[PDB]
Amino acid sequence: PQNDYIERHIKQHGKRLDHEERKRKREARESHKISERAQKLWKGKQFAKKRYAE
Amino acid sequence: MATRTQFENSNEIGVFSKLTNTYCLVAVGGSENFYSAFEAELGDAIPIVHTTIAGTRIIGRMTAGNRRGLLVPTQTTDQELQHLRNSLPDSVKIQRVEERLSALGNVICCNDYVALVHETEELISDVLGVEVFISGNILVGSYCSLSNQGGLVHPQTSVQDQEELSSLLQVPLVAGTVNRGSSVVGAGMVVNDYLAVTGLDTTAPELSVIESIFRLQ
Amino acid sequence: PANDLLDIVLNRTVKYTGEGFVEKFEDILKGFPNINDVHPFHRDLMDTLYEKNHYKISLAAISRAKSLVEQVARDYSLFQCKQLKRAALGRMATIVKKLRDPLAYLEQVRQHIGRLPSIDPNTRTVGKSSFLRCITGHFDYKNIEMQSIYAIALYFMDLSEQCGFTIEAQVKLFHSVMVVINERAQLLESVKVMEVRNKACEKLLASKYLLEDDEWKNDIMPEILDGKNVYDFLDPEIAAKLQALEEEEEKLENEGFYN
Amino acid sequence: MNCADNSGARNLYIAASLGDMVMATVKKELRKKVMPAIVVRQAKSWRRRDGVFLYFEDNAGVIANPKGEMKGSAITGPVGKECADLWPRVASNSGVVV
Amino acid sequence: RVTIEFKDEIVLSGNSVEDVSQNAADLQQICRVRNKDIRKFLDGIYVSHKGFIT
Amino acid sequence: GHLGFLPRKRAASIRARVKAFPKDDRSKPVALTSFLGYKAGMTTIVRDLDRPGSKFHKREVVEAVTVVDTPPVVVVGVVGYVETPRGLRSLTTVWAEHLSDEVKRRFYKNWYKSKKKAFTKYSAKYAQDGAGIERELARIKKYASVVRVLVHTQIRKTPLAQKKAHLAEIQLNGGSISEKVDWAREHFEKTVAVDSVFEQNEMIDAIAVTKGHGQRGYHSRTSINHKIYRVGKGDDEANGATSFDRTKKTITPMGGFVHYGEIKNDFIMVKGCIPGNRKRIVTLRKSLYTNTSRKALEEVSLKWIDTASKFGKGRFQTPAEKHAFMGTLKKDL
RNA sequence: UUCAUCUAGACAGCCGGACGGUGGCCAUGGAAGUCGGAAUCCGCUAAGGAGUGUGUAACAACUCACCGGCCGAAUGAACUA
RNA sequence: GCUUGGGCAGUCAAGCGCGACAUUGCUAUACCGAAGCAGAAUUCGGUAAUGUUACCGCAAUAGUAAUUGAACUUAGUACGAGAGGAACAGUUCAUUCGGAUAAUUGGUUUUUGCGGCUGUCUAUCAGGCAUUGCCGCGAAGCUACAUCCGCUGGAUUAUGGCUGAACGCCUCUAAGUCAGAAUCCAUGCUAGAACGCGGUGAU
Repeated sequence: PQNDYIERHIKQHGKRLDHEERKRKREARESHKISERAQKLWKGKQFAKKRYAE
Repeated sequence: MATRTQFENSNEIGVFSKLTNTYCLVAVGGSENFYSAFEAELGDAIPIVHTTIAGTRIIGRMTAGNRRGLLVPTQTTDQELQHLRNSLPDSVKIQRVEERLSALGNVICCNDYVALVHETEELISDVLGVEVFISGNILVGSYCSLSNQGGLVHPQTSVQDQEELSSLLQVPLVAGTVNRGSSVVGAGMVVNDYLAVTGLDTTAPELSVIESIFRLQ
Repeated sequence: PANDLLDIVLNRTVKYTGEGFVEKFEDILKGFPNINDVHPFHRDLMDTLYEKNHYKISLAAISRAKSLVEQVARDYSLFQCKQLKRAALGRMATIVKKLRDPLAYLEQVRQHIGRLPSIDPNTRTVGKSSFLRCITGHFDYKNIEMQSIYAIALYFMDLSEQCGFTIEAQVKLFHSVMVVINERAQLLESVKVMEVRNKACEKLLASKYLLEDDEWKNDIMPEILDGKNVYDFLDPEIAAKLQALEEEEEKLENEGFYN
Repeated sequence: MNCADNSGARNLYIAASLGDMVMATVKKELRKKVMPAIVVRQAKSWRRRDGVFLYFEDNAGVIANPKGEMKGSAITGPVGKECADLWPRVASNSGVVV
Repeated sequence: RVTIEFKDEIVLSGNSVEDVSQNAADLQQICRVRNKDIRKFLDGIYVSHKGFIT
Repeated sequence: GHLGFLPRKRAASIRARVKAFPKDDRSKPVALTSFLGYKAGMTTIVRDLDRPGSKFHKREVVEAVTVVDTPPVVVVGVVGYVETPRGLRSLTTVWAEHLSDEVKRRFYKNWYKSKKKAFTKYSAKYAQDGAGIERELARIKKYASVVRVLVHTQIRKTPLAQKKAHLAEIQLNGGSISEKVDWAREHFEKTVAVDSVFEQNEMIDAIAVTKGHGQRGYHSRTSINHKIYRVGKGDDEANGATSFDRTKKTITPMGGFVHYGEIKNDFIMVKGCIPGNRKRIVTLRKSLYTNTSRKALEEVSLKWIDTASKFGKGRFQTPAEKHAFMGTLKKDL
């Protein structure tokens, strides 16, 4: 537990091989997941209120 | 030389082991680490016997013998005695103590030349071929260890007793702790003239003291 | 944060909400170490890093919020008795919502304090990182400006002028302490790899079964014969007994005066 | 039950059987002091896996910290075979077994 | 399901895109680092290069 | 209790009927799958456990076992079953030319008063060259993708007054049902030893009706993973002369079993207690599949067997020891 | 339904340009558009926010908005049923 | 067609002097996704008569179960400045519950059993009477402080992916597709439709 160990390890070795592609795919899928949640799901009312506030 | 080993994640090697210059006795079990503890330094130089006394893993605490012989308490079964006899050559003498008692390793500590105990004296001398003679300890065996090169005793041992035993034993004696300060010296390590086994908790000063007393270097 | 905690607490449902808020506040307060009471050395070290005034302000704000929530809970047709619950819940939510600043400040320090290079006070002590890595950090043997300055509560020098730092600056910055060295060369006297540690140790301390033959290794020795454990009496070639205890059945049974 | 160590305790006070560890108190400064204890004798015979019906003279046990550190330096009287093997610490201070 | 050939890298070639792609996906998805930090731990096998045999 | 064993109603049939049979193997040769026997007595068994890394590894261990009377089973016919949407159906059955007296009695309730008109025309029908029976055999060969063999036990051999054989079906896990029927044709009116099915250390399951407690009891129950400690055989030497004892003596407790006769014929020793009391009819089945575990693979090392008298109490192993313990007796001299 | 682009080349996808005072002023242990505070200019060119993001203790490297080239007809933003 | 989680005063202003999101002063287990998750530990979210007679058989249908923890081994290894410390898999045990049994032990009770004996009698020979004789020992039965065992294949919720339009990008989804839950169905187990069925011995 030093001042910065995870960051040091990442700099020395790097992130995961598919981290960028996986993150981009997750971001793309979030668009469809938002619609699925809106059409699905108390929880549904809260999600609708949050979306309206956004 | 001295080695650091374990048994079932337990550092009480002496409880489940009894080393001798010609053989070694260990408790039954599939733990390869315990066998490696004695096989690493010398390979298969001397036989290793996986057995038990009265069907217990405290064989180390229940056994008290030397390279020239072995002794077992009355509780030992006939089958176990036969297995021990088959597992050792005719050179090693094996006999059963018929006296009312069970803990032999916690009462008797001896080496290839001398033996210390809390008649049976003649039997002990004959089986081990050693002279039979600690600081008022209730259980000398559980808090003592001995070897031809040297011996180790509990830290609370009196200096006068250590000096007297060393003069009688003709070799130096040192009192120290084992397994990171544990006072049960006879339960945390087993040593012979050329191999010492100690638990993981054994700290560097304890290992150095054990090496120095037996003067391996 | 404040918003997430409020939702988490309220999603489980009146005194239970207050009890949960009190428990969370106590865990936050007790879990966090008091900056002004840890230890003099560590207290000062934390002071140089974090805003001690802001830390105390956040702790006081959390305590006051907990006290206000407890006070509100203690103080507290169908609609008439129903509106009271909504009013109390809204009061609690409004009180909790005022913790965004102290909680935001505590978020930064909560993670930082979890992986500090903290060591016990009793522990013995120009590109010094290279030497630090080489030596070992635990080596058991046998705001930035103020943080660095607090080392007063060893020094390193370079014979050359590596890193672009002037020798005069190094000499001036010096003003027991051991100096390690990797008109210009004469001013160095104004001060007055394990070898250095060895020298400093002074002050640091002052601070398988066989048989007779393997011909019959396959024998099992049943150990029982007609219900008697004969193994205990399996003596080798008992010639005297074989006659003494076997001739009786003919020599003495002939008389047979048992009746 | 009687105490199975040389600590001098008159008696021990709290189903638990031989080899089981439960909280115990020294009924007779130690009054109302709770400490784990291990039963070494129960004066009753059960169906042993070895087939031998063991027996004892009286109920007995040892008082020790949660890790099993024996308070005394020795054990008075016999110790159950199962208990002695189960606890290496008890075996070290055990003098006789059954 | 596709062929295996060869650096510390595997090469998969097959006439059917679906078969080889699914095999690579299954190979990547068996090395799940359960109950472990995703960033700190990088051990596993991941898809790196795609292209035609020719 | 257990909802799976409800409703708790009295069993209609005294003899338990097997509900399932081990999956057929198309490559293995024709072989039997189940055996019939009668529970008889109970005793203690000791051995040494070779299980690796066990608390009793390479050391003695004791427990209780039960003995089931398993006289040789003699086949009486073969039954064929076809696959239909409504379930397995029996299309044709062929019986042996000759049948045992017990088999004939089984088909009677007033045997003493009846004319004993057992298989007469069917038996007389066998006087033909064989075309009629061979025609049915060929029909079974074409159809009946799954086959079963009907057998019965020798009640007369057992020490019971029932004198009425029990009929049951035995499934074959062989392949090429044509080969199955061909094998059956060559074993009509033939007795099959127990060893042909089971062996030492084998894992089987026994089904029988539990004891009636005067509604409590009298329900069929199944116990799986029942290790066969020993497979007794009357043709061999005294079953008590184990490899670790090699001394001739009968396994039967001295003075006879409690409320049961002596056992000399083929028998099986089963680990644990089989459901039901003595004098029952217990069907032995080979677990319906292959159980992979150290429990099934581990062998048995019977160092000692308890065969002393048990009518209330007993201490001697053989009658010759009764006087030896008490010394010379008047009746002795 | 109301507006914007539209054969002076509609939306989209790739390639290229994406600058000079300059690393604006203060803040500097090092922060140069992107750890921070306050204005946001001229020169321009078909196109540069003293900078919308990723990133390094600072540069480094990519970038969208802004245009051009390869592209070819309708496209886009907001509302009503 | 009940129902489920702040008042006061001011700025708001898509729309219709009222009016939206913000906003200012008081008053259990298991499996997945995220966290500065270094390991462990932890937190947040999601899943949950019938022809008579006798035998051998099928199964429409109803019920269903296992369960909690501990030890070697992976290990004092990956991890980490040290403190501390994984998991998968291969093994060994114990606790709860359930189907059964009495082989040892044991509470047990009409052996209403065995040697002696009490008040006493035709006195040891024989125990008569003592609603049930007594002492010590002790069968059968109830029955546990007694013992055996307690299963494996698919389809799936959430979840992670492959190919790939809507929208010439893109996408786990729209057409298709792989893995996957203490979830479903299957294997097994218990009963066998007085009114479901097949074969066989007998006139």
